[PDB]
Amino acid sequence: DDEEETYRLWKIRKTIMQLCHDRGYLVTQDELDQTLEEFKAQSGDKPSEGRPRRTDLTVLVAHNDDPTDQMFVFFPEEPKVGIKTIKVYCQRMQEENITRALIVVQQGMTPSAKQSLVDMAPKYILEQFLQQELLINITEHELVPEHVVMTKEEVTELLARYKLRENQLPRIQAGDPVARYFGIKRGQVVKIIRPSETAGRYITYRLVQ
Amino acid sequence: FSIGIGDVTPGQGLLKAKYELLNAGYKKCDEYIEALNTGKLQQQPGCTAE
Amino acid sequence: MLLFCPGCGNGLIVEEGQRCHRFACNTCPYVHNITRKVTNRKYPKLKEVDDVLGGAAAWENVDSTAESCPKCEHPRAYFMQLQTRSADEPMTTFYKCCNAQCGHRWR
Amino acid sequence: KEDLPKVVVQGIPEVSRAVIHIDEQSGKEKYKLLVEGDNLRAVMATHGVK
Ligand SMILES: [Zn+2]
Ligand SMILES: [Zn+2]
Repeated sequence: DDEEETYRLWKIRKTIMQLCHDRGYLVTQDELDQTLEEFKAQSGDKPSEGRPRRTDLTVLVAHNDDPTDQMFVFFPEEPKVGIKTIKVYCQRMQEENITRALIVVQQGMTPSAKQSLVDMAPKYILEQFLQQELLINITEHELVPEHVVMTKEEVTELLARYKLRENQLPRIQAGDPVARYFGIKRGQVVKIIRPSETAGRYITYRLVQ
Repeated sequence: FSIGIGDVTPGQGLLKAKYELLNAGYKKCDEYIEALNTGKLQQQPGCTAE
Repeated sequence: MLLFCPGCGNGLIVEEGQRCHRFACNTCPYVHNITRKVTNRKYPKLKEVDDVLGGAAAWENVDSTAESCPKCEHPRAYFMQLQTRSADEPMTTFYKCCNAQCGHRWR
Repeated sequence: KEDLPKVVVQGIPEVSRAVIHIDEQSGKEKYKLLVEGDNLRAVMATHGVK
């Protein structure tokens, strides 16, 4: 140990910050290009590094939309996040007035805790991510095409040009890894740029439902 | 346009080459058999000796 | 190791005694105390292989050499002949011409 | 004694057999892994694998 754990932590942090960058939140270029040596300078050993409190991120505010809107990232120490830690994070976000949170589980989560996270509060939106999936970026994969979230007016002009409805567009599950990666709400349509065999690109659209 | 029995018969040099190739192949197969049964035979990577 | 009792020939198990562990039988009071070390190894099979493959020397275990392929017309070749067709009376060829890593694969 | 040799100590339990395939490219010979498993997440998550 003390060598693979810190590397996993650095790579998960890089993947999470790239995810936040893809969603359009405030991230600096220094955090974008962060080598393993920078994380070692931050913490070079496993006991020196704190998963529950040192790895937390709170500077995530929408540079495009609003500095008031804020996202938080949690890294629970225990492998199976209990409902106690969930309630602690909930009251912390209530005190800090943060309605968007992400959690990085280590090995799993209790079913009661899963149900609670599902229906803890309609105003507080919390996402779950396994640390195993976060070891690699889904967007950087060559098989996965480029996905861009569309706005309301873009979907409107699309349906006007194609003379369609929302329910007639192709569907995509909300539990899709890409859907959780982008945090897409139900009812939105995303454009997908498939790389063709030639120089051209195929443009398609999928409704998150 | 016709085909006859003379169109498929082998030639003298063809028979000589066939005999020589059969002899060489039988000798090489016997060498391989003797190498595998008695002694060590070069094992192709990714498979067993037989 | 399977041990048997001289009294009835049944299986002997290990059981903790008042002074020392001993082999005992579930049917007769016959017991046998242990004095020194008694071991029984198994020696399982070790994975001595390395699993290396794909070498060009081992790959070229083919017959066809110095032929004319219908793609680049170069000596090197790697032919496969198949006869598993009853609807199509003739046989079936599959040529693999590869010296400069062309990767020719057709029928 | 019966169930101890069949315990996992290193690797992914879903992985059964993995082999090292090589490519004979003239530019450079590269190595890939052919895994006879059904856990792609664990394969892509392991260290040293692109
Ligand atoms: Zn007995
Ligand atoms: Zn050729």
